[PDB]
Order: sequence, then C-alpha cells, then structure tokens
Amino acid sequence: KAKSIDQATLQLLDKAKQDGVETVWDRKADMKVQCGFGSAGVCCRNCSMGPCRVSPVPGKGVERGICGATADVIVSRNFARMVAAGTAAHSDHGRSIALSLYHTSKDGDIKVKDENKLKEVAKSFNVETEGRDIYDIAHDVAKEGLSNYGKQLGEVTLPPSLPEKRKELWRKLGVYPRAVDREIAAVMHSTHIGCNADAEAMIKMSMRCSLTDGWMGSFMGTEFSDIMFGTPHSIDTEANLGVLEKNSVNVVLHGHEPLLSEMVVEAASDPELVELAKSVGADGINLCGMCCTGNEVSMRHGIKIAGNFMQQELAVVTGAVDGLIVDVQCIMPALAKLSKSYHTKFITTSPKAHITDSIYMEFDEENPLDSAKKILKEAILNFKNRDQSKVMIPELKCKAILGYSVEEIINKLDKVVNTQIGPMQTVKPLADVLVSGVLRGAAAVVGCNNPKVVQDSAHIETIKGLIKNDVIVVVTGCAAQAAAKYGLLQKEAAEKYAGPGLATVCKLVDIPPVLHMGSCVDISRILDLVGRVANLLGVDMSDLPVAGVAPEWMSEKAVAIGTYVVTSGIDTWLGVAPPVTGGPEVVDILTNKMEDWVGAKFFIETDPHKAVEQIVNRMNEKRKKLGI
Amino acid sequence: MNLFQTVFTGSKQALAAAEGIVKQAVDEKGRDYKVAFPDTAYSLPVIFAATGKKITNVGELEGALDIVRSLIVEEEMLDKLLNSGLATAVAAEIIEAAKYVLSDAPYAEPCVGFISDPIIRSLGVPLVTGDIPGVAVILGECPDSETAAKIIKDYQSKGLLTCLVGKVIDQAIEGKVKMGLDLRVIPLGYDVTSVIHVVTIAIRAALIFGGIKGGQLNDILKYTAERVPAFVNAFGPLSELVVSAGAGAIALGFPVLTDQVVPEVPTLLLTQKDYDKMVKTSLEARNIKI
Ligand code: SF4
Repeated sequence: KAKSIDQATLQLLDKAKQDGVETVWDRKADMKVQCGFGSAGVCCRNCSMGPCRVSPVPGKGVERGICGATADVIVSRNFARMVAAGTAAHSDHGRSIALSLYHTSKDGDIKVKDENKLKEVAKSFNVETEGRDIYDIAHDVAKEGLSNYGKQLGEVTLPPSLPEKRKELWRKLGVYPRAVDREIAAVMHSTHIGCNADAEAMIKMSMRCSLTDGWMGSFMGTEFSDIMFGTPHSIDTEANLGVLEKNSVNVVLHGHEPLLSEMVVEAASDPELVELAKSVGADGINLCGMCCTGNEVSMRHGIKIAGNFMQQELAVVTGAVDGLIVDVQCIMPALAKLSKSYHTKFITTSPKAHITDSIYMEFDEENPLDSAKKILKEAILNFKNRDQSKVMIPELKCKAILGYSVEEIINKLDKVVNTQIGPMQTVKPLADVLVSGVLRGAAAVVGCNNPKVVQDSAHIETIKGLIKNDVIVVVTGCAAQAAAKYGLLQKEAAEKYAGPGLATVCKLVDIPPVLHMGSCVDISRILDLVGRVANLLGVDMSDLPVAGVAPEWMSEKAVAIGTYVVTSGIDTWLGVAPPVTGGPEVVDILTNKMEDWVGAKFFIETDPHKAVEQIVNRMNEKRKKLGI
Repeated sequence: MNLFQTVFTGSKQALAAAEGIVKQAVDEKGRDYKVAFPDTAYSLPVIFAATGKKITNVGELEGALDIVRSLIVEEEMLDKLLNSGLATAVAAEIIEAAKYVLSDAPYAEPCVGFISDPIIRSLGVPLVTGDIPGVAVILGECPDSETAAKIIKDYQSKGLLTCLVGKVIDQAIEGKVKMGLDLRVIPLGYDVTSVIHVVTIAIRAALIFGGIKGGQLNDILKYTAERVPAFVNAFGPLSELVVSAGAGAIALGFPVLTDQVVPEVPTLLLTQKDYDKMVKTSLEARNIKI
C-alpha cells in the first residue's frame, strides 16, 4: 500500500529510507497485526483483578470479566474514557486561554485586539460593558469563563447560537452539561470497577461530557483567542514542506496552544533577532507551522503551513529545520530520537508535555515575549550547525486561502445581499441558498491522519466528492491542511471541482468551495455557524442538511469531537472504525439508537466514495423531512 | 413543494399546454401548413438559439416538443433547474407559434404579441447607448391599479423599456399609463406565455448585435446575462408555471423579483414586499445606473 498521496511526503520518505531513520509508517509496520481484543474494545484493564478480555463474538468464548462486566460494559467504558481524555485535552487548552485573558493589560505582552468581539462575548456572559474600561471587561469575562470549568453550584453559560430546542432536548435526555472538569471527573468515576455497568447510561454520560468540550471548552478557547489575537479574516498563505528555505533559519512551530506561537511570531520581527539571523549566515527567519498551532498562526497572520500530523517527522528529515518548538498534544515522542540524526533542536516548552531527551525551555507565561525571544534565539543560533549537504527540501508547495471565521463568512455573504432588502451581517444568504436547494448542504471535514489509511487520501476524496455534489465544505485541523496541500483552498478550485450550484455560489460570494475555519478547537466555530442557521430558520440543528466527517481520525480529541457533534444533532461519518465492534449494544446505540435520542447518529464507513454517497442520501432525506 | 419541484411542475404544465395546442394545430391545419412569426428572420428564436433548427411547418413544430421533453430532467441540481426553465421558455414559444398559426390575429390592441426584427434593431441603438438602461419585465397583478401605475411610470420616467404581461396591463390602463413603443410601455399579452415575446427580444439581441450563430446556446446565455439589462417583477400570486418561466428568466441571467414569499436565491430570486422600493431593488439587482 502507498504511504501517502502527497508527492513531497513520498520524496521525504525515500530520503528517510536512505538516511536510515524510522518513521511512523515503519513503526506501524513493526507493530504488525494489532491485538484483536484491543481493536474490538473487549479488553479491560480498569482494575488489578484484570487484565480481562472477553470474546468480541457474542455466544462464544469468555463472556464476562472477573467482576462480571459484559462485553457491552467493557466497550462502553473504554469509549467513555476516550471521550473524557479528548474533553480533557480541549478543556485544558481553553483553560490556558482563559487564564491568559485574565492577565491581559494595556501595557503588557497580551492585550485585547478585538474589542467588538470582547463586547459581544461579554454580552453572552452577562458582563456589563457600557462606560467601562476594556481590560476590566476582559477580566470579568475571563472570570466567567473560568467559572464554567469548575463551578459546583448553578448552571453553566452557553453561547447564544445554541438553539433553545437543543438545550431543552438535552435537559429532557439528561445530558445537559455541567462544569467541564466536573463532567470529566464524573466519567472517570463511573468507569471505575463496580460502578456503571449499563451501556446506554455510559454513552449518555460520555455525550454529556463531550458537550462541555464542544460548547464550553473549545468555544471559549476560540472566542478568547479571537479577543486576544484577532478575529481571523480571509488571508493568503502557502502550504506543504516546500515552504522551508535552504538559505534561511527554519523555525517550525508544532502543537496546539496559540500564545507561544503568537509570541514567537512577534519575536521573529525583533530587530536584534533578525540581525542575529543575518550574522549566523542566514538570509532571514522563516517561521513555519504544523498541525493546530500552525493553523492558528496561519489563520491570523498567514504563517506558512509546513504540514499536518503524519508529516511532522518528515519535516525534520529535510535536514533544514533549525528549531522545532512544541507545546502540547499530537507531538510524536519519536521526534526526540529523530532529531538526534540531524542538527535540529527539539525544544519542549510546556510543563504539561515533557519529552525525554528533548531540550526543555519552559515558556514563561508571566513574560511571554521575552521567553519566546530566548527560545527563538536558541533556534536561530542552531543555524550554524546546519549541514547543507544533508538538506533536501522538495520543490512542492501550494497556495491556500484561509481565515474563514464566522465573522469573515458573514462579511463575505454581505456581498450577495440586496441593499434595498437586507438585513446585513447575518447568515441569511447561506440559509437562503441551503433552503432553495442551490446548495444541497454543508459538511465539516475534520480530523487527523492515521497510518491505517493512505495519508490524506480519504480527506481529499471525501472533500472532492462532497463539493462535486454541491455540498459546501468547511475544514479544520489536519484535514484542512491536507486540503491546503492539495490545492482545494483556492478560488480556482470552484471551477475545477465543484458542482454547478456550488460553483455559482463560489463565484457570487467570491470564496473557495472549501472554507478553512481554523484549528480543532475552531470546530466550535462550525457549531456556531450551524446554530445561527438553525436559529434563523426556527428549527433544531438536527433538522438541517448538515454533516460532519472524520475520514482519518486518530486522537481521543477526535472521539470527543464526533460525540459532541452527534449530540448537538449533526450526523457524523467516521473513516476509521472506533474500538466498539466487540460490543453489539454499543454499536447499536452509536449507529442506530442515537437518532432517537438526539436526532443524529454515527456512520462508520472506511470507503470515502461510499461515505460521500451516504452523506448525500442522508442530507436529501433530511431535506425532504424539512420540506426544502 | 420546494423550488426545484415547483419549477419542474411548471415546466411539465407548460409542456402539457404546448402538446395540447400543437395537437389542435395539427388537427385543424395540417403538418405541411406553414409556421412563422410576423416579420422575423430567425424563425422561432428560442428554438433557433437552442438548436439552430428553423421551424417552418406544423410537423416541425410538433417535433419541437422533443426539445422541451429533453430539457426537463427532474434532478435537484442547479443546472437541471436552469434547463427546466429553458424548457418552459421553449414550450411558451411553441404555444405562441401555435397561436399565430391558428388565428390570423392572435393579439388585439393594446397587446402587441410578437415583436418584429425591425423593432429590435430600432431599440438596439438606445439599448447599447444607455438611453435604455434596462428592461423591466412586469408580470402578474399588483394589489391595486394605483401601485402598478406608480411602478410602471417610475420605470418609464427612468428611461427603462417596460414590458407588461397579465392583468397588470388592465391595471396600468386604469392607471392612465401611456403605452407604446415610443413611450417604452409595451403590453405583450394577458397570458403568461406572452413573456416569451420579450425573451426573444434578448435572444435575437444576441443573434443580431452579438453575432452569435444559432445553436451556440451557452454563448447566447452568456450574452444575455452580460449584455441585456433585463429583470422580472412578478406581482401577485405565482403559479408553478410562473415560477418555471422565472426559472427560464434566471437561466438567461435575468434576476426575478417578486412581492410573494418564495425560496430566495441571492442575486437571482428576491422577495420585496415594499412596492415603494421595488424599482430601486430591481435597479440594484440588475446593476442598472440611471
Ligand atoms: S473492571 Fe472487571 S472486567 Fe475490568 S479488569 Fe477489573 S475485573 Fe476485569
């Protein structure tokens, strides 16, 4: 099987073979046939009476663990713990953002750059704004956001875009969210030996936990990031490994937390550091981003995107990365080993993510700019250790357009609003094109890479099929970066891949057929958008012809995302089977009974063409239900 | 019934009416009997633009229903909707041709029916010059004669060439609107199919001024969209046939504005209840400068 559809990826894999270094593909091959029990989710290790493995085939072999737990119980608890872990990752990201908001000041390193956005958020949090200092408002907003994480009395605060009907449905179902850390703790408590042994209740607890990710953690992280670093607008950038410069210092930012990458971008324009880069013999400083931190700095500043998850190692294989600065999440620990074969400084900066044999330079949030300058100076000084004979940068990079926040999308939609009719600054043109049938629907393509799928193949095939069927596509994360590398994030792509209705819409609004809405936490934006559409049409989000796809997901964060997208009322297709096939009841809940609960359900489909067909059929049947 | 289904239903009704009237013409006059429009050089302009074929006898008119049949594909995608609008336009043209071959004088005053080529050439000079900054196709009935007269005279005072289809003709007559080719208020006919008589004005504008040869349908549609500043104001309740004819106008690149609640399409299908702002809304939608 081919390892990737990306030619630059293939060239660097040949180079890695020539250099005698191992990749994620090599380790996947070394793992050989993976354990069937773990793959089906019928293995349990929740107590030291175990490990227990029960048969993935009902009626045969061992039926219960030592405590008496069935295959359905073991599967449901394993799934719930994946959701809890994903929720924890996203919530910790949002908590750091809220703490940064709490420390903003007029003369400090972290300021308020979008005051209108802050005032609207303050309105959503019942924070007074009129005749008040902007930083007093910011601190009050940060306090309310922080209380969302750990309040023990009262109800949490949810964005106004969430329909009232969806909230009432959640309350009736028993999944209405509480404080984020409280829900994570509840899931961890109920999976403990001898607690919850009922699959339906376990799945409902996991949905309840995932809601605190989708609508509170990721949402607050995104909106506070907009407040502090600016709301994204349409902006040009370049993507894929070709963005590395042979004659410049190459600094690659990998990870998820945006404050460090924002401070690194600011430090790169420091005159002393630019002079130092010139003095070490480089033309300048070339900042490139990877994964979600790359998505953030690219959405807000046009920083070039070096690559997505399964390309991180190959970035080092070029031999041109002088510094690789990482914060947390989706940072392959093998990088520490791999950087030994090159001059690259692999720099960890977060106390949450220590990696053995990496260079640890703790990013100081109290003095973010000075700390970022010190880290960047280490990366620049490493340019003297470059071995130019080992350098091979593929001449493969692609132009991309991104920055499509909800605000930017609304601004673009204002173009097709007749001034004599109005209203302006709404999602009404999008609702109109969806209701009329010019657009069949909207689909979110999100998720990681996975060695189980030819890298980027499923993302590209799913996106092309959807836009060919007049389904407008919004992309986040590594899927968005796969689209960027391929060339879908271009206005020209409208006439090259889209169907007639979507091509007309793209021409009228002057947008690409695929809209890059940011990082994984920025999936909250997608929720926001859908909610607005629903609130404009007076229906629940489960009545709309919308869907989400995770063609190549790998992370626990992806599991939590799919869970809260389904719980919000949006059908979700998974291109990689989650470890639930061992529990028939869990499969039936996720793919059949969930529709009775929340009006949406999971679809497991490993063939992208079949997934596109199923998405189109499901959207059409929801349209016929809605009468459009 | 959604927009696509409404357009498909309208196109099927137009096809049924065309089949009935063609059967009547075949029964009364014979398949060798001549089929023509008064003083034109492009036979039936819509069929000539779509295929290049000139319809000369009744048998060929009966064979032209296959064009309407092939232009109706009931799949909910935008291209099929535009093709279905074009099917309605072809069916309306066939109905008008059958009217002309059945009756010696199908239209009486003030209705003018078909517009001859010399009138098109006369209007071409002020069209490109800018003395005619647009073509207002008014179809249906306004709630009052006063509002219809007000809108029509507002268009007239701005130099636009306004064409009238339906009961709006009677409302304008009650409103003391002075009509004629020099007064730029042209009543086409009381039936919806009479709207084709302004559609052929645009089509022949591509045939005469644009120089596009017959059968180059995409070139004709591009020319009408980028050169002919026409728009539709549909007043009063809209049947499926009216919506299908509006889909044809959209296929020609002409935006359709109405006072009725319809599934809106930005820049193409717009609802404007306020009759005091309909003229400005249409001028903005068609990008017309006075
Ligand atoms: S919780 Fe039950 S099934 Fe799991 S390891 Fe312990 S005894 Fe075995």
